[PDB]
Amino acid sequence: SALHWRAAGAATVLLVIVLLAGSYLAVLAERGAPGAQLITYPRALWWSVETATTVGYGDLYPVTLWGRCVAVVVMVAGITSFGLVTAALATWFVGREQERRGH
Amino acid sequence: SALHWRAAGAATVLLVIVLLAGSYLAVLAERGAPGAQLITYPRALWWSVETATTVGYGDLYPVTLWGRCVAVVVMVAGITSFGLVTAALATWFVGREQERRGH
Amino acid sequence: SALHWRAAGAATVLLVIVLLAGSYLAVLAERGAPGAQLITYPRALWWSVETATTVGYGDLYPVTLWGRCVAVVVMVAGITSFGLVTAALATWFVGREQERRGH
Amino acid sequence: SALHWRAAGAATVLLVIVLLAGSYLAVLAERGAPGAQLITYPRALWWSVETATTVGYGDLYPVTLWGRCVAVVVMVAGITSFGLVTAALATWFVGREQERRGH
Amino acid sequence: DILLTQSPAILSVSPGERVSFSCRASQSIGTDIHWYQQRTNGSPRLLIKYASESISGIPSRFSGSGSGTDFTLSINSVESEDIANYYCQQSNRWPFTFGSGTKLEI
Amino acid sequence: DILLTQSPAILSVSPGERVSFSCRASQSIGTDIHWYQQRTNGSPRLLIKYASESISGIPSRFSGSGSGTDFTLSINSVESEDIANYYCQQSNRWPFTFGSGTKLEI
Ligand SMILES: CC[As+](CC)(CC)CC
Ligand SMILES: [Co+2]
Ligand SMILES: [Tl+]
Ligand SMILES: [Tl+]
Ligand SMILES: [Tl+]
Ligand SMILES: [Tl+]
Repeated sequence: SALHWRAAGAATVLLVIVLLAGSYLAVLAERGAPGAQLITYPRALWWSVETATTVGYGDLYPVTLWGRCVAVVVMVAGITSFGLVTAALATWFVGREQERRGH
Repeated sequence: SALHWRAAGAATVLLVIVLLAGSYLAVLAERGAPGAQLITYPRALWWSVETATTVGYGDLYPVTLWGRCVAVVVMVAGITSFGLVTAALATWFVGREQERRGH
Repeated sequence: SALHWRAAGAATVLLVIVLLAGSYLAVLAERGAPGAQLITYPRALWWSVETATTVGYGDLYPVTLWGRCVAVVVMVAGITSFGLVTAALATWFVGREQERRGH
Repeated sequence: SALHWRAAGAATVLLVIVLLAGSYLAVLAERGAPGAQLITYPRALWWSVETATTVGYGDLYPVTLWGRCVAVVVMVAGITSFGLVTAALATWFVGREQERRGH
Repeated sequence: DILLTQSPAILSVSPGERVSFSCRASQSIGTDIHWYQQRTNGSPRLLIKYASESISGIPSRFSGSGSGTDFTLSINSVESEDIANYYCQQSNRWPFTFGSGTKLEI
Repeated sequence: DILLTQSPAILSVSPGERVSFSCRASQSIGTDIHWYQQRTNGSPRLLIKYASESISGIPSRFSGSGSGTDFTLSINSVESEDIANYYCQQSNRWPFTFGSGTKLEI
């Protein structure tokens, strides 16, 4: 083990769960709002990933309050996750560089 | 305490303030510009978050000079904040890894 | 050498490959789906970069399942890569700061 | 001084230059392409920032080859810059945490 | 600016019948339409908001529907107290605009 | 809400000929159109989904095409068992809406 790598794993699992519950809850929240486009499950999972990577194109987006809530949670999950890998990569690199220098 | 975690907290509080003043000022700046879409408070707060996470979909965006100024401030707040957590996560991980190694 | 810089290089090479195979496979997957816009090679490479930087504008995006798969791979490649440079930059800075302090 | 903070400064200056030359060259490249929307200076600077923060909404985007080249340069400048601050923030935090621990 | 088009300008209905007023946008505005009522000599009276959300204090027989460019205010069982002018209003894009109005007549 | 427009309402064809039913959307809906069949006294019967994806259990002579706003269900060689009403349905934007229907007649 090692904490940093253990958090990355955790964060991935978590992410995969967040952006599934995400899809489900997005559809659940968005159906009922006239004109809402984010209303079938499959494409709504693709919206989840898209959103979590902050690449948001605008083919799909939530229009209701709770959709947008779910949205916000997905975004932060996406960022937190991906940042917590970058952090974990530095931790690793920094550990190694100290060996190269004999520290 | 610990500086890194104290800055993260700070940055969150700050962010929440930036993307509220953001919404308010966005509406204030955008009303008066014909065709502007970013002109009610609630949705304009959703624009704030969206923007700060860099996920910008394009359901909403500022069209005036000052809207776009406010926009720029929100973006940087969003990024700074989220980066300052990633930094804080590495700081933490790096602190820990040194214990595992008995350093 | 030095690991951190060696990973950055690696990650760049990898990225350049991912977002070429990306373009190719995107076109391959998207042609055949009525209304699909992501169907010529040149612009589809521009879609690749756009996507990998998470700047996704929405001039172009995949509409099929496999397009979106390819998409997901490109995004993660883009992020992983760019994060693995930030990590490598900290590793470097952190190495240096310790010299300034005579550590 | 301190390297990490000196690079952040540098990167900011650089960024400000990249996303000005960016605007200028974007207009220069895009005028002449029928239907191109990215063709006046002011809004094209707003496109620059938007793009560099990866928040790309899709109110504006390059359509020509060289526009898209310029685009790619702006994106990478934006990311590199903002990552090089996050790196610099960790470097700082990590320096400090070691004092708290008396290292 | 957004042009709202209320047709027909007059609506003649027998008491109790179901009635429907139309409002059309010059371009897609989502659900940012709002309905007001104005009785002779009276001020406007918010009836329905965002096309279908009801307002507290308004008869249950008032409802609304639509999205994008075509929107409809309905009254299930019409009656004397409904005789009024009916305007719709959009808040999608700036200026903020009203419909020409239509008059209900029993 | 999305308006689906099936014209013409009736289709008269000689046995075996190729036949084509039209369905038009009030606004671009991609390929989120679906085709149902209803024989006299019968329940609807999913024929084609997302405009062109075939359904297991449906004659090979059934096909479909189109994208955006204009969509078409076709039958290569028509025959008695095809005499029915044909409806299309969209799942692009919420409400979910049907077409007025068209009747095939040999
Ligand atoms: C303004 C972004 As778009 C409409 C949401 C993305 C499909 C048009 C480029
Ligand atoms: Co030491
Ligand atoms: Tl982004
Ligand atoms: Tl983005
Ligand atoms: Tl976008
Ligand atoms: Tl980032």
